[PDB]
Amino acid sequence: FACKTANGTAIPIGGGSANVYVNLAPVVNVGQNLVVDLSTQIFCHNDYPETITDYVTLQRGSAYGGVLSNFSGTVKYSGSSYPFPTTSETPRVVYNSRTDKPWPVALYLTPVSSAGGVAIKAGSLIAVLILRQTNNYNSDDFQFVWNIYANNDVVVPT
Ligand SMILES: CCCCCCCO[C@H]1O[C@H](CO)[C@@H](O)[C@H](F)[C@@H]1O
Repeated sequence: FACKTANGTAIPIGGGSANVYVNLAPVVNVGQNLVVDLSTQIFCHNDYPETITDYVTLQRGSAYGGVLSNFSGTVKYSGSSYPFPTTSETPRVVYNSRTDKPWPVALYLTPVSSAGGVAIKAGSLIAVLILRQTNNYNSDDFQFVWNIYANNDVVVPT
């Protein structure tokens, strides 16, 4: 089991960490959602599907900078919604193929009432997402740590 980003940055067998740089909608009004869809950015595969079934959860999601300060978040994991920053590990997603498959994570961030102006700064850390991988074969239990960075400023109009 290993993962890679849309730009080819990889986290190999045994886990580790990688930076993910995301393009964000430039404008988000109060009452609207800023969508951070990681399913088009993070892809994983099972290295031995003939014998092993891999299980993948979003173990934890933390918010930083402008996201922590200016937004109220939800995380959608494989069709279900949970608070973001996270309060519990999600249920497991099965990886049973060598074909690169999306990690089904998307952040839905709506501005808090105090938000106005530059709510997210270009180049800033916005989130840390921990992918936890286990299997039905041995004791393997690995963390794939994704550091999410904003590629651009996000403005909340006033
Ligand atoms: C002859 C027996 C060969 C055993 C190979 C072990 C491969 O282990 C990697 O791939 C697994 C499947 O994706 C992951 O479950 C695991 F965590 C590890 O990444």
